[PDB]
This record gives sequence, C-alpha cells and structure tokens, in this order.
Amino acid sequence: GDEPSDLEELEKFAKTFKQRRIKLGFTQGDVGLAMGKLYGNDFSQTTISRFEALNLSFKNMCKLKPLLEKWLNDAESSPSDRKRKKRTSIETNIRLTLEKRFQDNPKPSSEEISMIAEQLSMEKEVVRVWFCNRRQKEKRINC
Amino acid sequence: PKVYQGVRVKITVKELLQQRRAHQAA
DNA sequence: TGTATGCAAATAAGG
DNA sequence: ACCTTATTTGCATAC
Repeated sequence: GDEPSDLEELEKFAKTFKQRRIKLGFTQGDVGLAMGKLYGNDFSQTTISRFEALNLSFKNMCKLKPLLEKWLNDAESSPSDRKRKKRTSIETNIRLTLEKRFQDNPKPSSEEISMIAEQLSMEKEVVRVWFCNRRQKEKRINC
Repeated sequence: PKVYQGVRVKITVKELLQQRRAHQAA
C-alpha cells in the first residue's frame, strides 16, 4: 500500500528545508546541534545530509521530517515567539586483537566475552556487539 | 573485487522517486 | 569548509 | 539473556 503523494511531500520538503536552512545561515552541522540543545533530538551532520539528499529510507525520512520542520519553523519564527549512546571509537590496535580473536573463534561464549572485555579494558556489551556485527559482516561480504 | 564492507540503506527515497518517475512516464 | 559517504557501532524486532 | 536478521545512525575523512 504505497502512496505516491507521500514521496512528493518528502521531495518538496527536502528541497525547501535546504533552501530555508541556507537562508537562515545554518550549516548541516549547525542544524544538528540546534536540535540537540533545543529539543533533545541530537543528530549528526551526516544524518541531515542524508535527509536533504533523500538518501534515507522512506520510514526513517518520515520519522525525521516533523522533527526537522519543528526546528525550522521555530528558527524562522522569532517575532517574540533518553539519548543514543555515543558511537564508541575502536582503535586499530584493539580492532586487530578482536579480529584475531574472531579468527580463533567467531562466537566466544559469554564468559569468553567477559575475559576479552577485561583484557582490553572495554565494556562487556561493546565486545558482545562487536562480535555480533563482525559475524554479520562475514555473512555480508561472503554472501 | 572491491566489496562494500559496511551496511547500506537498501532502498532510499531518492531511488523511490526515480522509480515513481520510471512508472509514470511508462 | 561543507558536504557526501565508506565502514560499522548501536539499535530495533523476533525467537 | 542473547543470539539472529534488519536498520538506523555517526565517526572519520575524501572531495
């Protein structure tokens, strides 16, 4: 049950949002900080870029547009008018040790994940997810 | 062979708009 | 300098 | 709890 009119609404709003962002003097990175400080909806420059270029899914774009439009209408209306975990950086040295563990055994037990996280001074959950994503990558690249 | 290593948005609004434009002109 | 994007961390949803 | 498949999302960096 696809709606052509919804795609048009998104195309139009994408074009006019970029237009009006620029006219207000905001970079893509500026929009993303304004939405965090003001509304709690922190968003990266990457995500604003994808939204303006329509390079998000239809569902993701639909969910962001009202959050973007609210920001824009406020920023243009000045006549006296919980949060995602930060993306953990994994340095090349750590990645290489995890890769070696993965080649040894691509599915460490929970006890083994604990040992690894302690060895590398990491949180158990980050190591757990690293192995999940690495197993997924192995399926993706050998499809 | 250069294989894409990471995850991608499989179907974008951009592509859906091109695809509606392919079906209308039909 | 801003913007676009490769790689992947983090999250969503089911079993 | 914690894997799976699925998808959102942002570092880091190339233009």
